[PDB]
Amino acid sequence: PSRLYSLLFRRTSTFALTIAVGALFFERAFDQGADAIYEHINEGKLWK
Amino acid sequence: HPLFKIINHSFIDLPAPSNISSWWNFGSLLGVCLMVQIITGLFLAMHYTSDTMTAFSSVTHICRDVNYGWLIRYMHANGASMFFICLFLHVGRGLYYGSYTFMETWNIGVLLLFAVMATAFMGYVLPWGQMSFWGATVITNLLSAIPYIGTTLVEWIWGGFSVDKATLTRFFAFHFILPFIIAA
Amino acid sequence: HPLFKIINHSFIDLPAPSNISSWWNFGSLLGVCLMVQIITGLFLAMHYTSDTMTAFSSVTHICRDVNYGWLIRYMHANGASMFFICLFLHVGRGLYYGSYTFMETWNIGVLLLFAVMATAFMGYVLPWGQMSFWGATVITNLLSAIPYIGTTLVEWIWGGFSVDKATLTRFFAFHFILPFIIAALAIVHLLFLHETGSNNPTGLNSDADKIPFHPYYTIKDILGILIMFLILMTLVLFFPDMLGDPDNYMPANPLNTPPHIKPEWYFLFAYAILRSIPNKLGGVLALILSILILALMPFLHTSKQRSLMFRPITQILYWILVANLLILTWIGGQPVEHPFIIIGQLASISYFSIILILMPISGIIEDKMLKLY
Amino acid sequence: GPRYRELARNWIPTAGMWGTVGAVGLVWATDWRLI
Amino acid sequence: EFGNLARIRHVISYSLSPFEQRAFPSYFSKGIPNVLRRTRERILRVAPPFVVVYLIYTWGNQEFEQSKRKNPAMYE
Amino acid sequence: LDGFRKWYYNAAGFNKLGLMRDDTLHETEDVKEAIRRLPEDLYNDRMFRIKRALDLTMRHQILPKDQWTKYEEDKFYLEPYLKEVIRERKEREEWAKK
Amino acid sequence: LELHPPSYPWSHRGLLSSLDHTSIRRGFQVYKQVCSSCHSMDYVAYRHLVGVCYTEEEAKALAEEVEVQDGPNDDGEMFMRPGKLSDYFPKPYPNPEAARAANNGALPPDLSYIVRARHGGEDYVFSLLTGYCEPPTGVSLREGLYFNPYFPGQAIGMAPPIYTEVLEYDDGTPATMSQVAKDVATFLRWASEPEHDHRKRMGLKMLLMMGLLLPLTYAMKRHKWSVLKSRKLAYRPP
Amino acid sequence: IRRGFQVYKQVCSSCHSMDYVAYRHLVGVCYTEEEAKALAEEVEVQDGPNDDGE
Amino acid sequence: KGFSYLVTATTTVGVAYAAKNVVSQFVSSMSASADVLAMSKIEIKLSDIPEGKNMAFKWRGKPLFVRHRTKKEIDQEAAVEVSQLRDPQHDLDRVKKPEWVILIGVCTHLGCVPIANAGDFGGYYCPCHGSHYDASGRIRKGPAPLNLEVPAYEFTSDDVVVVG
Amino acid sequence: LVDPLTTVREHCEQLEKCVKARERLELCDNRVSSRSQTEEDCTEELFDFLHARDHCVAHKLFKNLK
Ligand code: HEC
Ligand code: HEM
Ligand code: HEM
Ligand code: HEM
Repeated sequence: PSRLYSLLFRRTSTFALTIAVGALFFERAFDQGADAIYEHINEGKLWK
Repeated sequence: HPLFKIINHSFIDLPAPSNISSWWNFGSLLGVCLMVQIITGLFLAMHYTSDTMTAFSSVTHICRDVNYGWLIRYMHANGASMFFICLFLHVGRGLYYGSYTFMETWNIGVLLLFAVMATAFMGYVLPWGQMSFWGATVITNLLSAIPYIGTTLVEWIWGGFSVDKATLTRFFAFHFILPFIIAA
Repeated sequence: HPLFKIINHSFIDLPAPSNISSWWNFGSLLGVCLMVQIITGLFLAMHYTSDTMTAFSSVTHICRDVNYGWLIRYMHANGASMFFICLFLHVGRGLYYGSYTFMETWNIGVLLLFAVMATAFMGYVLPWGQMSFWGATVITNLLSAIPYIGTTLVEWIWGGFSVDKATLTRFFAFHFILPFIIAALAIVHLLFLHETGSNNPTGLNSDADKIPFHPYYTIKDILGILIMFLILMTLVLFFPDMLGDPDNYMPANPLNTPPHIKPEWYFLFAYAILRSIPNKLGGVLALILSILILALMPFLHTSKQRSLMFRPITQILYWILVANLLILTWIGGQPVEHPFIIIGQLASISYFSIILILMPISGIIEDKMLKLY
Repeated sequence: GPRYRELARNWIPTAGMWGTVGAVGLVWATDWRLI
Repeated sequence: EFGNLARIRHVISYSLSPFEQRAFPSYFSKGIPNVLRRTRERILRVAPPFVVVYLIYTWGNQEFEQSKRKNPAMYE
Repeated sequence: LDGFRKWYYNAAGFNKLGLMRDDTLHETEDVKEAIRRLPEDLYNDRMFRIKRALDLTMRHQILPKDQWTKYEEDKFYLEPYLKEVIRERKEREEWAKK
Repeated sequence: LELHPPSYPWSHRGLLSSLDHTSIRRGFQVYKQVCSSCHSMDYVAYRHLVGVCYTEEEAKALAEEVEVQDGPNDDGEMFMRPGKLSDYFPKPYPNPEAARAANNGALPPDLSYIVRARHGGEDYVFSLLTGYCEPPTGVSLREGLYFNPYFPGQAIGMAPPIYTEVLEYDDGTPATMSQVAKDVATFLRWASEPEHDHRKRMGLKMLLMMGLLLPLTYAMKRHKWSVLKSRKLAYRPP
Repeated sequence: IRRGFQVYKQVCSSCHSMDYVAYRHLVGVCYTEEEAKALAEEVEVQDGPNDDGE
Repeated sequence: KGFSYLVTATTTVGVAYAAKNVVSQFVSSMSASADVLAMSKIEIKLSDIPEGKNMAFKWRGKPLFVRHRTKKEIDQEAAVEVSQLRDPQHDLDRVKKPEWVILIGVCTHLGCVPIANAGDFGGYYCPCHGSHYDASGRIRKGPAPLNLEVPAYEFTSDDVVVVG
Repeated sequence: LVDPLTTVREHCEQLEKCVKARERLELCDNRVSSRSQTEEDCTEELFDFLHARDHCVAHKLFKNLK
């Protein structure tokens, strides 16, 4: 998409904003998704 | 040799002003004092234990049972005092003779001054006397003044609710490591 | 700007050969490993106590009560192992590609290698386990070899009749202070090299083809750092005790001695050599030479070609040298009994004969084959 | 060759003197009583 | 530094912009052939030595055990 | 011996990068003096061959088999110039001993 | 010369496989009722359990179930109080010698890190506890000894401590000798590494992050290195 | 110093503690080796475990 | 020149004398601390050990092997060829009492603890490198350089041994 | 209650590989019986037999275990 380059990649400042914001949310998603996996892999064994 | 060049560029063939007085000695003295402190500090570190049960006992063991251990300990303490005497006279020379127009040198200097003050503070906390403990609490408390994140920062440094072993050990680590950063 | 001048000179606008392989990453990895070790070591030093009553208790307190303290401790141990892996591959790159003709860089290197081995030895003594105490005694009594100067010197380091608290505390102080000397020696190592520039795997003058370092060998070093971090963490977070020893999880008992005692993997090749020589002194000397033979290496280069890319017979001799280095690493592990001993004796004889005798003769033969000699 | 021989013969006496200094220095420093 | 490194003459050097060229041109297309080309060029000079290592290793281990093994005639 | 020298020339592998034998010599003081005494065209061909070999080693490639350097064809150009450097070097040395 | 314990299919043997916490709870019960009479889990304190297999208040219960002395009192030395969540497990035989005496010269080795300290510990432990077989011909163990093919020398002072139905599992899982040895090996393992589970989660996140980041950094390197890798050199002598 | 050590030994020792000073430190200062040995053996230690950890 | 240089030479000695002194005191620092030296103390109980047994009290931070020997034990050690011994020291040469042998447990080789009641010479064996010591503590087989050391003990009684 | 190990053991035990191993041990046991006045023991035979037995049991004890 040429909207990306114009909105996200083009200006270094914008290139940054997207990275930081994405990272801020990525952790939420990654942790959540990862935990789901880990747990299931050993669903039976965990306190609860 | 490529290394030799550095020596002949900073200590032998360096063009120096012919009329600089004895005050210009003082900075070199500071460097010597730094080495002296490091050397004495290393020979305090072979017998000092950073445990609140044994820190005072280790200091008394240095003074009483190690051969010439009292000499190295009091050389370390009075060398810290000599370091601050030479530091104050170095800063006074810089203020009087207009040497602060070397702005980058002056700013690296005031960074060195902050690092030396922090090193001496944690070093004075290290023998775990009555005065060291109440002094530490006091200045650590200074941080609590911070408007919003103060409490956390203080507790972080203390490593607990109040200065206790948690502090002593991390203060030993930081007091060990900062004079090499001062040398760099 | 004075600083930026220096910065631009050693990392950005430094002219580097365009064709250096991934092996040239390893030295930068070593520097990263050094910082990693220092950082992890600093976070071990805020809770470790160098007292023989409390050292094992402080290590268990780090592993059990400090938040992520097990992570920092096992990162420190496996980072020492990763340091020695990268060190061995760095030295092997220097031996294979003829980089020892940079003689000052090579000598500062072998000084750095001696300092790193001493630092790792005293660091392994530091947790005050069963294995640490018997290892220290053994490796220190080794110093008791020297007839007139040795005995006293040993107790001098031991600071007493036998290793005891006196040692632990001074070993904590040394082990703390030597990696900063290693960092300064590494700065001297980098200086003695930029005067000459890095070598290339073809061994030829790469002045016609040099590229910047910022966009070409920086992202390459970043990728190598990422791969090395993948291997370290997967050697801490999944296989954390693979490289260690189980008997170090017992407290130091002077009355008992671990039945099966062995140096860590990296110090074994030397261990084998020491055990091989019947005479105690002989062993100590050979051991030292084992490391020192490298320093001696730039005076043994008798070929008109710098690298081994175009030298197949010396390539075969080099891989035989790597082979019996692995053999000496295995033997050290094996106990004292037939036929491990004989292999050890031969492997040491073959190691010294390949480095001292076989490679210059092979280089002379290779020069004769190209109608140069 | 002959020239280097002259050089050695000319500096060895000086070298011996240097070694002598070291002997005194090392011994004095080592406080080795045997000496 | 650059500019004073070496003297070459008449060596033209063409190149392309990173974004203008495919990132992994024929990566597995020729990569595999090349990697295979490479191995066959040094395999005979690398593996042979280590092969013998596996061998000594094995022989060594087995021999030791046999040494530990009780001598039948022993005690009989 | 001639066929075994050709087999060793193939096993050395600098012909696959298009190099000559004299390109592979380690540049000591005598070798750099011999390189400095080369004519301009031979020096330019040597620098281009070294640059092409470095580029091929960068991309982990070799030349096609028709472009390799035939053992028979390799020319020992630096050799003549080198002998002199060594000869002169030795002469000065002996004279030193005088 | 020692028997080398075989590999058992543990539930935590896998690369991302955590510990079975019910087995750690059962093995803690096994240690409390059998192993605590001679061995000392010095480095494991009641608080440690909270979060693994016992809840805060629940642990408090266990804590309240032991008498731990408080040395410094206005004028006294010990009114052992209800052990707290901060108290460490109670070591039998306050002095080492005491046990030495009780165990006939042997010193039960503190089982906090036994699994980590014994080569192939988890297996060894299981094997030793279950390896109490018949002594062979010619063997002459000294007074107060027993025969286990694994123990170094095959002469462990420890008498066989797990007789089938030695203790009853509160969960009710049949207390067969084995079910008890497997539970105590899991527990001792946990003891020697309370972070086993947390770590493996960090390792899973590390593998996912490296699988994301390695091809992307490789792609950036191959972008910035394509320029050269496409460079075409040509020699054009005049 | 010898007279002042006597004072402590007799009058002020029962309530104050000279922990960091040991009978060894006195030798060559106030007393000889045998005099300090007799002074140390007049006093009695009460701790340190025994075969029974007693 | 001799006046000016004599001052340089004079000064040097002075500095040299101070420099050796400063450097000397530091080396002394790393040396035994007064307390560590105060360990010459030691005690043992003969009744503690019966024939054919060894006992150690970690004297001076090292295993102080104290052993009792049997008629046979004492008989063989004497039979051992002193000259043929790696270290010529007849069993009795290291023991005031044949029934009583006392040794220090540091392998002449690399300093491990010899393991009593194991080995091919009925005395000791060091699991570190295979040194076999006879009951006399003499190195008989292996790579250990010299016999185990016999501390200068004191047989005050058949029931008490000061090792001294 | 029957310890699962006993079952698993029985199975692996019945195996001939193991049976003959035990028999070899038996010959050894007997050797020491007649050759009673010696120092030869059957420890080594014991271990090898067990290693086999256990390896198998170990292969199959955890499944039964709960
Ligand atoms: C009444 C005594 C006694 C009981 C009950 C006892 N032990 Fe032990 N244990 C010992 C002694 C004594 C040793 C050390 C003996 C030796 O190493 O020779 C020991 C050692 C051990 C070792 C380490 C052995 C080694 O090689 O270092 C483990 C593991 C162990 N015991 C587990 C257990 C478990 C699990 C239980 C019960 C569920 C248990 N013990 C019950 C006396 C006992
Ligand atoms: C890396 C070098 C150094 C090391 C290893 C070191 C080590 C130590 C140690 C172990 C102590 C505790 C023993 C004692 O009480 O003296 C100590 C105390 C101290 N250090 Fe340092 N030190 C170093 C550098 C410095 C420097 C540069 C200063 C001055 C800025 C300094 C000032 C002090 C002070 C004031 C004390 C307390 C002295 C006292 O007990 O009264 N140290 N140091
Ligand atoms: C402290 C550990 C060490 C570190 C961090 C280190 C790091 C480095 C680095 C970063 C380089 C530049 C080459 C490159 O990165 O491409 C280098 C070059 C070199 N190192 Fe090391 N090194 C270490 C130990 C050694 C040792 C022990 C030796 C000697 C055996 C050695 C010999 C060399 C040589 C000869 C070179 C020049 C090779 C070249 O760049 O072509 N180094 N080192
Ligand atoms: C200034 C830099 C360094 C500091 C402050 C430092 C500090 C420490 C401390 C306090 C310990 C004891 C804690 C523990 O063992 O868990 C330790 C252990 C250790 N250090 Fe370091 N260290 C440093 C650099 C190094 C280096 C460069 C190496 C490698 C040569 C190294 C290898 C080790 C090893 C092998 C251990 C023992 C690991 C184990 O317990 O298994 N350290 N370090």
